[PDB]
Amino acid sequence: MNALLSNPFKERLRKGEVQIGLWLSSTTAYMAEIAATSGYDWLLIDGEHAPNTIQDLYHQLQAVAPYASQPVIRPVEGSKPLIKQVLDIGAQTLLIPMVDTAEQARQVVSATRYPPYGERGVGASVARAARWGRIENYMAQVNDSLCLLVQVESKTALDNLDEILDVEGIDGVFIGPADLSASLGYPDNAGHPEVQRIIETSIRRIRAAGKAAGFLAVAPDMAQQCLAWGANFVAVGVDTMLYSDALDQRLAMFKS
Amino acid sequence: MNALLSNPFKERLRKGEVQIGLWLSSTTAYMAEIAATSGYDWLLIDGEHAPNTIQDLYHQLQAVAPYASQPVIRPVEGSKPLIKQVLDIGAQTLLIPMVDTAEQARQVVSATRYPPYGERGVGASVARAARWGRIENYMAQVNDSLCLLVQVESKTALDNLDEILDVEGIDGVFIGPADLSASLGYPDNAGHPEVQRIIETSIRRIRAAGKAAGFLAVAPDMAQQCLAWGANFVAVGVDTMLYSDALDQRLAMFKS
Amino acid sequence: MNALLSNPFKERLRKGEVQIGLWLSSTTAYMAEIAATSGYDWLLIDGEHAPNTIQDLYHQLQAVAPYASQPVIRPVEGSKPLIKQVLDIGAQTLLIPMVDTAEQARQVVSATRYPPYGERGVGASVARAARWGRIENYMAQVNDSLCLLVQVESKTALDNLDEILDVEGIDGVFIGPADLSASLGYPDNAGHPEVQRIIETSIRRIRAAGKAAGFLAVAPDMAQQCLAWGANFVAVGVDTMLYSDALDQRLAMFKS
Amino acid sequence: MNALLSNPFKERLRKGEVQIGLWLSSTTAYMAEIAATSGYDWLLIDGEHAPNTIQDLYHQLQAVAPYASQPVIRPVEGSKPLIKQVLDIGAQTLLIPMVDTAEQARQVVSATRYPPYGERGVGASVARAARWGRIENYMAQVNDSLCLLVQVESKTALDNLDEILDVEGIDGVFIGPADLSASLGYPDNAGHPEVQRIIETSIRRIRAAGKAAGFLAVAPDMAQQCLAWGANFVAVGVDTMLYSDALDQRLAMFKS
Amino acid sequence: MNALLSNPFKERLRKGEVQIGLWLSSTTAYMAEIAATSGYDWLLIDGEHAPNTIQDLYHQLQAVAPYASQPVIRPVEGSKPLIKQVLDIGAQTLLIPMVDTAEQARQVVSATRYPPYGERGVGASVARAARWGRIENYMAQVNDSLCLLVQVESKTALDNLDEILDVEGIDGVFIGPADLSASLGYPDNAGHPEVQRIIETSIRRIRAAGKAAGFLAVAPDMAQQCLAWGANFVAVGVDTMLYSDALDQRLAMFKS
Amino acid sequence: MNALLSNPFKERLRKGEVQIGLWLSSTTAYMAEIAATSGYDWLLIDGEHAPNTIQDLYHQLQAVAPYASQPVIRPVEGSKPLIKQVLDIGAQTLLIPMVDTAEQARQVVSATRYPPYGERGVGASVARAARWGRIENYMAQVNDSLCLLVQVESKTALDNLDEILDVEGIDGVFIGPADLSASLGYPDNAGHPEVQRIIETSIRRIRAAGKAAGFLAVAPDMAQQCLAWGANFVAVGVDTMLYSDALDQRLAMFKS
Repeated sequence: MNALLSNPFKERLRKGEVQIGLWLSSTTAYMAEIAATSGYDWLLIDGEHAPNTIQDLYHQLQAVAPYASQPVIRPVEGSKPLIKQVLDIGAQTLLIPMVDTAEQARQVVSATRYPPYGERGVGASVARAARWGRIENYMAQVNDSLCLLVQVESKTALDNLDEILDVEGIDGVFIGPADLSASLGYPDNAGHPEVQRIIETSIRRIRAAGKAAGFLAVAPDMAQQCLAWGANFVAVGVDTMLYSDALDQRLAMFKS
Repeated sequence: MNALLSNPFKERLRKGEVQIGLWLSSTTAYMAEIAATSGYDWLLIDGEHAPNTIQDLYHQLQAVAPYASQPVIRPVEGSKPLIKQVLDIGAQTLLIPMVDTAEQARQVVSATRYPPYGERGVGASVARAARWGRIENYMAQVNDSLCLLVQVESKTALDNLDEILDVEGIDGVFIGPADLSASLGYPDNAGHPEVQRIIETSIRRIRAAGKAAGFLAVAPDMAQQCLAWGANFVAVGVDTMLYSDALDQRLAMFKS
Repeated sequence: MNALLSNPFKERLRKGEVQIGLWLSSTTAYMAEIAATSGYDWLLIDGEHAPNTIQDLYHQLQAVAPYASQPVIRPVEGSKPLIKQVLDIGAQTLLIPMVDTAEQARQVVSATRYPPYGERGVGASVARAARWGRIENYMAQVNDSLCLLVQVESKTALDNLDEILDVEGIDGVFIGPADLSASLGYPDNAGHPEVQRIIETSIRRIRAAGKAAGFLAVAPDMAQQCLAWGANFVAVGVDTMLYSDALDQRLAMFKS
Repeated sequence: MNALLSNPFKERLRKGEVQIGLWLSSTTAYMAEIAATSGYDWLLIDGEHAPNTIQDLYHQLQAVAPYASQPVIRPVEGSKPLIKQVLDIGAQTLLIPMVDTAEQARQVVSATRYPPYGERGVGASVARAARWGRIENYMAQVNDSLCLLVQVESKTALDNLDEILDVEGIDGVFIGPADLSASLGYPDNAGHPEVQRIIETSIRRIRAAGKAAGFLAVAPDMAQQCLAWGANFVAVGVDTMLYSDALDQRLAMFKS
Repeated sequence: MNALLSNPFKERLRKGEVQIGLWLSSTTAYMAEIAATSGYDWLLIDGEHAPNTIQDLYHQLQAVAPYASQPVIRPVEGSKPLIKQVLDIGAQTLLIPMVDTAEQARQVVSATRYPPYGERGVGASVARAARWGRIENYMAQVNDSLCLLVQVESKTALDNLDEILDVEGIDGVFIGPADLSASLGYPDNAGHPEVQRIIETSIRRIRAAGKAAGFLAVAPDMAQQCLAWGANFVAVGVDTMLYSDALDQRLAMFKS
Repeated sequence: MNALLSNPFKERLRKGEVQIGLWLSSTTAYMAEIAATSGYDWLLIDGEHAPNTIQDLYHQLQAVAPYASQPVIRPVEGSKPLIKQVLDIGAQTLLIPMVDTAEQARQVVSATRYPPYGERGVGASVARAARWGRIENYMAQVNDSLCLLVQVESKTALDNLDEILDVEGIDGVFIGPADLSASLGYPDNAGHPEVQRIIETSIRRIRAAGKAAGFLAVAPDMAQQCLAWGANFVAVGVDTMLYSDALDQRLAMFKS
């Protein structure tokens, strides 16, 4: 098998290409494989808001692996041990929630790097990350292949946006509009004009730093708007929402 | 808890009511619960063409239990031991595949009834079927609350349709049009005009014999047609098909 | 399905009613369902001292859902991310261990409330908590249907009992007598007369502050005593203890 | 580790010792281990009337293995392939349901024996049965260590009792009173005097052949009676029944 | 994704190429993925002599999918329903045990082919076999990509070898030497020459009939000999045996 | 069953005996049981660098229980709640990663000891640790049977080694050479002599302080050297590495 690491999502991101994504919220490897057959550019395996254990995350990575869609993992928290677990199973692209300060962003980067650069403990050689040693010189290869995306979800995070963007090792900053809306005092109302203005300016600021700007837009009109504003890793739906809507729409043909 | 068995699907069937259903093809309890929130009249848990073990079937029954949509279980085949397993976990409505002769139909009914009338093995009192003894006088109550549906899939089954319809203990006869079309020498994609009258005639004969007539129509136009013919337990979609199509439709808004 | 949240356990607690409970310590959905057929008022799904993952907790909630007994979830600890996980799967009543100070109690309440009032991460609409969007206006409904119970386990917690009882958003305070006895320097087997007044006084103080008082009393004599003192969410057994004792009792009839 | 097979249940049976047993009906390895700590002589892992897959059976064998209680496995049916599966995982004592004729009993024995004596296919060398080769000369050792118990549950089976008892390789015959009662036309009424007379005579006949006589008696009075009549592998309860009764009895102290 | 089905194992088989394989006997997807990184030409997922459920088979297919090594599935037996299950999950190459007659071989082929020519149940369109509909015209493409291998492992089967080789749809014939030796009267009391002659002549006959010849040789010398004789799908070890031997050899460096 | 807790690993450790171990990195109970048949003195179930949930750890303990090899559990990190979980399931010997200071070491010890002397949460009586109450006086017996091993693996930790060795409750100190080499400034650009000197002096210091010294050496020559230096809990391979190497070596006999 190939002895080299590669991260296509990261390569595309670095070129500024637009990558269209889908949230995977069922925890199941069965649905992850089905979703992978659609050919989204990326699939966010949501370990934060769906009840995934580390084994469920593993199984969803195995399920999607032969397909073109690239997986991104979100752990329940960006702590050292939880980042350890997902890196060791070979997740190459992480979305880390609740990054509010540059110091927190530096600590997240440190958790992903072996000495001398970070504090990551060895073990990926006997794990999926190095394919049990088939990836040769993993320590030498690993940093360039890891893609780190952080969520800015608070008033505090936005205050520190430029400092966070200056943190070496951060590749992209993601805004989830419903989290930010709640933090700003507009819970469940991300369409509010005040929230929309903050989103628009923030995207331009992120791109100006030479970093990628990410978003989750469950409404297609909002997705198109964020793309126009310069977002380039954009999730355009949540799979369980698309499922329920599709089930409802089919049923409605026979009850109405 | 309630000490009585009930079977709302069976009660509605007996009244000749139309019941609209959805195939559950993922094996997962997670998706079964989500599907149950839609309010289909019935959900077909497909143990024949999806890789369900008996524990997956058990978990899907647990997931859907508090919701209004009624579960129907299809085992991998209608053998005595496989019917035993699904009856003991408390599946009260069965869809039995590949019933080709009246003798097979009689054997299926026998597999659902306790001795001395049938051949069902005794043991419900220590299983979910009798809720571990909370259902009082289970053996006296059970036949009235069990609903048995059989599939006609082949030329042979069509030849024997009248004789099958004369078998006591069968509540409904289901036609999967793709099954019958293949038997008649026509593949899956694009339904086939040549076999439509055979299908319509068969549906009308089932109803004329006083049994419920079932169908799976993944195309809404065909579902409306089979309903007009008199089919009254009609599955109008497969959840994994609705899922994939919805994912494709959402992605197409962002691609070319 | 019903678009409203409800929390019968919380409603009964608010009315001062006595609710009799059972600890579920096996991790298994199979046994949780069997236990639910007994008609305890509540079932404590023990995520702290039994080896439950978040998926085991999910499956136990699915198993008990159609029955009358109400589930209470205890996470491994009351951290922000672990509380997030159990809230998103739709656990509406939490028992939080090791609450030693009023500051800790405030942080626990904050972990259960959305910004800007709290720190709960947003995402219920794509999770079981809001039934994948079927619960309309979840964020408006949620606080009234969430019930928060905290454990006093230590000397420090006792010292801080009055201050904890003044924390808004706590509905009840639970005492595990074995926890407190150990903190006070007394082991598990045979309860200890020396600490009984401390326990009784504490129970009475909780009720006098207008909060519900909880207890686990595995000995029926002690359960009756704590009820007389005013405890009103009282667990009267641990299911694995009742199981082992019943197995032993049956075997003893045949041995010597 | 030890290179020799041993079957303590079989050794005790051959000496005519009375072995007291418990049915395990939850499918769970968690409860199987708890049950094993009681010290029943045997534990019947019920693959027939509880929804066990072959992996659940495996896990329950692993759970009980360090304890003194000896496991007995009942498969869903005594077919060649299902007997293959449970022998390969190292089940040394089988309870085979629905054995109605001597020919069926011979076929069951054949399914358990390698050539020249039976038709069992090789593979146990790379399976748990031979502990992955740590049991040396497995083929030479295996027959003496395998204990086969067959259920007589029909009028037909009782008719053929002496012929079944003459089948080489059958070590014991088990009567389940509720199955036999139903077959005789006394469903749910095994206490009926006619059923009791047949049970008593059958036990004596089994013992007269130098074979062990087995029974499941959920009522202690009936268990003591069958022991008096000469039954020597006697299951005295079902674990889920003892669980539910224990839960009910504890609750009743607080509702009455 | 690609709308054509391909079976690289079958393509190589048709080109007469030698394919070196490994048996996978642990049931685990974790180990299957590790094994796939070694670069065997094929991996036999043993559903007959290891305790695999259909879900374990599904997970092992998902695990190995992105790697070059091609999976071959052996079901518990070659029955209609069990073949149905494994074909629907997308196992394109099957090894069927215990094929003793040409009539049995024709029935196995029939179980793999759609009506009207066979008896395979319709439904792979909403399953992994057709990748949930991404494989267009699945019924038209399928026979060309399905590879059917049968085990001739008894004295009866060898007697019927020419008849079996002439069955349309049989792509290869496998000889498992331990079973054959046992059936020929040499269970493992070594009388080898008769068995070696039979293996050699059988392999040469299979090849002379233009079909692939298969073998499992855990001793490298025997594997080399069968290769020299013309076998072209040869499994050269069992993974759990290689694992135990490697663990033993490492420990021996430190012990006695 | 026996009412006394015993920890053979700790007994041998206290008697200064050399114990040869193997890392278990697959998460699977299937492979754990196979490994246990080899007769290593200890098996390290790696919950830190393999994706084990607490249930996977539980199942691996159940799998290895009847064998002589003693399990050692490494949790994801040595936090209070994570140590609580693994102690309650009956892991009597822990390996704790990333212990860098004496204060950290005292906190780890505290997490393992009951109030009033430590902070371990009460509840092991209804858990596997006390075998559901079969172990009498568990709180009195427990400290003598718990074995605590800590990893000193950073430049900080080695600086604090004498302080850590003096912490009451620490039974052994483990050195993982790859992590230490990285932290000392030699990630795997070979500068070895400094590292070899540090390993040797550290092992000798640990032993001179009357504590056990541990190491993981995947190269047999290095294992032999650490043994010669006085290490007395030495792991001599990682099972998934031995597996991959054995698979590669077998394939190489047939390929290039």
